[PDB]
Amino acid sequence: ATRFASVYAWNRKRISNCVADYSVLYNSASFSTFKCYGVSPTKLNDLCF
Amino acid sequence: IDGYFKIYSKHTPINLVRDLPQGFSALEPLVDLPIGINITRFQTLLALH
Amino acid sequence: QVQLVESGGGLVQAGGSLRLSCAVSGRTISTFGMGWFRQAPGKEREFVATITRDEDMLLYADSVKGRFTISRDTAKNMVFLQMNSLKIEDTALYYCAVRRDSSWGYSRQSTEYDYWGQGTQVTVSS
Repeated sequence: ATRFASVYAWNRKRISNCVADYSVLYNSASFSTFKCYGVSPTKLNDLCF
Repeated sequence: IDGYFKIYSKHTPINLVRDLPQGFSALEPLVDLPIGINITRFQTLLALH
Repeated sequence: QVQLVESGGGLVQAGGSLRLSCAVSGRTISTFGMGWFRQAPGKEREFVATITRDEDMLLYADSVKGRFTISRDTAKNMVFLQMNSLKIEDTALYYCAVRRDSSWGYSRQSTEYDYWGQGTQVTVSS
């Protein structure tokens, strides 16, 4: 809800500080919100892109 | 290195007039910048009255 | 396209369960995904659970509530999925053949294909 817009004006960031609040559901309620194409979300933990 | 720009820092109170002091002091890591921009030269910024 | 072997498919049925399955390109290898999306005009379409290549995560409901899906076989490699209760109404064509997409993932908006294709014209809607 801060300093963001639509696709035409999205916000760009990169830092090794933390992970946004999307991972809250990645503990016991991992719904399809984590839309991954070609790879599974689990593979992210083992290795990254 | 490998596209990761790293900044280290350390502060130590002193009492000197010229030249650096003696002793040893490690520089704790400060922040890693994954900007990955080619770097060839640098300049300093100072405050002028 | 050449039709792929299957052990039961088509329109769903009320009550009970159906082990919808389709033959996979690989043999004796279970490290593959699968998608059962059916393309057809109109709003008479319902989302179908997808299985990722890793297979550790099952369906869009996660492994917390889902059940393991068998994807290994001896005579002919096949993938077995369990169907949850859904409305019997259906109008999309069913064609168990080689899948047009192989980069299976956890995405929801992703679908098997955009357009339709050759398949049986069975319909119980109109």
